[PDB]
Amino acid sequence: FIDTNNDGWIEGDELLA
Ligand SMILES: [Lu+3]
Repeated sequence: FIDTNNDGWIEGDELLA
């Protein structure tokens, strides 16, 4: 996955990556 808001968690659009 790729974390697009750089928070350290995988959530939203990040889960389809
Ligand atoms: Lu995130």
